[PDB]
Amino acid sequence: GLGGYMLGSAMSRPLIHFGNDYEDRYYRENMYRYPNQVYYRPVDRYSNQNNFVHDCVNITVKQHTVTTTTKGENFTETDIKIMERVVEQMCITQYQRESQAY
Amino acid sequence: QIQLVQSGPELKKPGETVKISCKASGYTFTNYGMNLVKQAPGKGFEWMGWINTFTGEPTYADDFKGRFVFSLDTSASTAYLQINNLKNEDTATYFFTRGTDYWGQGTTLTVSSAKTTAPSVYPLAPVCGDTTGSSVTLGCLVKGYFPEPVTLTWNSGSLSSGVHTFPAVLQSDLYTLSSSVTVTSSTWPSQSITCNVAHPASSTKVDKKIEP
Amino acid sequence: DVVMSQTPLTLSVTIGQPASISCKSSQSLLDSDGKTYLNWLLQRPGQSPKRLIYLVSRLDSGVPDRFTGSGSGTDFTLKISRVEAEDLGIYFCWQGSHFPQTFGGGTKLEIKRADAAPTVSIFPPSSEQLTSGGASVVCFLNNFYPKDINVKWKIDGSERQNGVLNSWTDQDSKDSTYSMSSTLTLTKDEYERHNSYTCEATHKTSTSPIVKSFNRNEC
Repeated sequence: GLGGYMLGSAMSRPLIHFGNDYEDRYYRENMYRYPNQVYYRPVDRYSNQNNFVHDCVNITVKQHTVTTTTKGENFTETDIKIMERVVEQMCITQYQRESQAY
Repeated sequence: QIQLVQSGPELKKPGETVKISCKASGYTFTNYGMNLVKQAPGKGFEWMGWINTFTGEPTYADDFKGRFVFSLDTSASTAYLQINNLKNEDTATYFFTRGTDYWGQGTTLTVSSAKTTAPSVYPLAPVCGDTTGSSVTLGCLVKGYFPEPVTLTWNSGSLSSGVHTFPAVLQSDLYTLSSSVTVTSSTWPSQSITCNVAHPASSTKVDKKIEP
Repeated sequence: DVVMSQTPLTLSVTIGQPASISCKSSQSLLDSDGKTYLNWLLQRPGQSPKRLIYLVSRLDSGVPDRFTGSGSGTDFTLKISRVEAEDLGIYFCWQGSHFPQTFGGGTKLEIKRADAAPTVSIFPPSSEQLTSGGASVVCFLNNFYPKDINVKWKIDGSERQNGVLNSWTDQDSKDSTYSMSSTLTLTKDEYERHNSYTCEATHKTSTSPIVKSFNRNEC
């Protein structure tokens, strides 16, 4: 499940741009409902940045939805959409951090 | 079609165990966490704890961190609530919930050194009202059974409209239940009305034809 | 342990009228991650609860602006601007901010509907039952309204209370009525020692009790 998975330090959510004022106005009005930190495996256990980031996303997002819906949530197709993106930027930023430390 | 179906009713003796199950279907099982809820007779909802359907790690509230086990079977989208060393206090109806929005039909568990008792089903036919309203009301009486619950229907389900099944009542140590059904005076004894009843605990299941 | 104090215990609302339920927690429901996990669910008669509002005021898909949740810190409120038929049932809040999650005690919501006299019908013990020396005389009072109803039994004139069990059904999702069931049970010996059995009902719809009796002599 999360064996070998670390929780990275918190970081400011990436400001992603979705052209239309609305869907963009959605992220700003819904980001408190999104993560601001990521789960990951030691950066060394991966051959490149893509493998790492890809694993980090599925793990972060999923973990996030199961632990929040447990308290009371509802992630729509958009919520999931705007999340994959956000979390992906964060995972990449996490990759720099980890790699930068090796 | 997001549904959660739980295992059938249970009757256990003190000190025995039970493993109630629930099957999800309609959504990605491991994207939502599951909660467990208790409901003693007449009482309100009591949160037992939850399950991280992703990690599989369960979390018990203070009162259930003693004899309760929460587990999964990811492949089958099935969660299990096992209660060990049963106690009379365990008697209640347990629920599984997908997050905080969907529940299972519930599961009634009964714990007592009392032995099962099938219910005696008696039909019930008119005598008074006939055609001063044109309607006719037939009934059915299930009494002296234990434990809860008993399942009843009319004509194996086909007849569901205009039926009234009243909540069971407690006698010495037996529950009695009743149920009415109303139809047009014509359709009876025109059509055949039969009362279907099953008392899981007693592996019993009976039907009663109603006649004048 | 957070305590949810939901009020009122009951509500009788005329279709088209508002309705507001209150749920106070003994401690702030502002979880650590910044959200306030307060949930409003509805449990219709016979059904399993179903969530309408989560996170204080977010409507679950398919739920009308009619319903709105609000408050914060410790005071929450489920508001129904215009109530209607489909709305009847039990409402309750659930908090998931603190370990352990806790629910409010519930608020049965009744939707007023035109008055209706209870349809009464009595039933003499069945054959198969007397064979064993037991006599149960059932009496059904179906589809009435208001819910308040009183039932009395009279064996050959005298009032009888021993050996009587009653049962009530919740308000109906279809016709908004209530139904009752009274069962007079006694020994076969005593049964046969009496002649006419009566089932008297006292409801708002009639200034006189709605009777229904049968004489054992099938006469």
